[PDB]
Amino acid sequence: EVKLILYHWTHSFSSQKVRLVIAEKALKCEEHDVSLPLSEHNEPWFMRLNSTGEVPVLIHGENIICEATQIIDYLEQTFLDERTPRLMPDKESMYYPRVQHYRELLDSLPMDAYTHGCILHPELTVDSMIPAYATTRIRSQIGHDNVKYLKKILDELEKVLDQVETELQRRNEETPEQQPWLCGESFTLADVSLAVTLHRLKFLGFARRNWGNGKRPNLETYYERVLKRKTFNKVLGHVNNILIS
Amino acid sequence: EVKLILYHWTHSFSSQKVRLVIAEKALKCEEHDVSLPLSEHNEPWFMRLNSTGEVPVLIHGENIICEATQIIDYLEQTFLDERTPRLMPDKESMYYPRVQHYRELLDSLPMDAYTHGCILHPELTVDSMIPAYATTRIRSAYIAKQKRLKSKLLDHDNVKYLKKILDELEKVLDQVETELQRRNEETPEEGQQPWLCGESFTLADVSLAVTLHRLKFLGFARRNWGNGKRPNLETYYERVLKRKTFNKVLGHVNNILIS
Ligand SMILES: O=C(O)CCCCCCCCCCCCCCC(=O)O
Repeated sequence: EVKLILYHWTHSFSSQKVRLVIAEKALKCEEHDVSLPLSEHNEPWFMRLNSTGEVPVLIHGENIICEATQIIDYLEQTFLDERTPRLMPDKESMYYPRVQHYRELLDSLPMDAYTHGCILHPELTVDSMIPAYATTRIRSQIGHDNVKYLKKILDELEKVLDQVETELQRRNEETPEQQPWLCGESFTLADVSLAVTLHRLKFLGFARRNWGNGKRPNLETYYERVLKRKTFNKVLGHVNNILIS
Repeated sequence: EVKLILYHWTHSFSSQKVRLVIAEKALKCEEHDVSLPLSEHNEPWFMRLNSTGEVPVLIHGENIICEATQIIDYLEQTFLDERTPRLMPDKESMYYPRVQHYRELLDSLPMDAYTHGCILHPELTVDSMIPAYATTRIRSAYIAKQKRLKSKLLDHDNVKYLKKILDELEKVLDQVETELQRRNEETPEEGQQPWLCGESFTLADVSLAVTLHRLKFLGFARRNWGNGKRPNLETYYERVLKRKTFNKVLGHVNNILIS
């Protein structure tokens, strides 16, 4: 009788975290993807990745909530039925600080700057999933964006992923052969931030410099496991496929 | 073919500005009032004024826009058909500075704090349209001294705050009264009168009209106009009540008999 309504863009980074939370909490939601296959300039989704500074919006009865973080906090606070999974420990738990620390650390990453850098300076990527012609078109209609800045924030990204790799190492040492996620046994909001972040870095071609082939092996094992998680696959299994509008 | 969709609360101050803009631009819009006649605690709308910190949202094609100011800017920038009224002068107009100045001056008013203050400190109102029982519901030996004291201090601070912003509100309305005086002096007394900034109804008039109507609802009208005080403002308020768009959109929003 009281619908959950979400208006969103399928390929928006924000929308992906919201929809993965909806799936992990097993909620029924009427989801409206308002994006078009082709823009006014007949550009496809992969050339419009931060076209605007606009947010998804949730309508739930009387409540209208904008922005992924606020929507996700609303969802965690509202759906308290016993059979609805929680994605945060209680605020008085000693585990709350760890989950909130990693959620905030990952949500602070400038994903918009990585995407413009992938397109502007593809020489800094390996196996970018964005066609090369996107690069030559954005650089033409030009003729903040500097190589200096982008190399700086890619190194800052390395320091965040070092902290994550260390945390995942502590999980491995604690755990025999039911494997834990980033912060503990439960899949949490820090895991949706991490999983959706890694999948987008993969899309941008910033996966191989940060993990794989012996580098950050715990992170690589985490990424491979996330891809198989049924909720992640059901919600995000195609969001990296440029053949699908 | 491309619908305008608005989700909003009818009695929300923000929603009122957005819906008045939609009416003044003559746009077709699918409007969803998500407010309930009765809350879980069987309270009606006039006991839930700023219940939460939430905004209206406009969906238009691929665009999702939240908050009244951003929605209104989007509407002004997007609907450019020749027959669609403009509520802002062109950015190169000699009028643009004056409309933008009054729009931002009125949009800077802390309407939420006037609402909180009307309910918590009704002794500072005259002819509040909110029943007195809404006040008594919100207000509902050893360390009983401490909390008697702690509560007395926040009460002291909260009255001080409210008196401070009511004096700031007077200075805004003084500027508006002076502006409307210039309009009167410029215009022959017989015939059609301009609005706040000139002949056309603008975004500054939207902000002013909806602000005055809410001040009336809260009982902050009699200290600010009427009985010889700010007579240009009083004439403006009585005129905007008769404007067809304002009456069609907002004619009952102050009536607590209507759910
Ligand atoms: O003029 C009305 O009361 C609204 C009628 C609805 C149709 C739209 C007319 C737009 C009017 C633009 C500004 C004109 C000011 C009229 C002021 C007055 O006559 O008191």
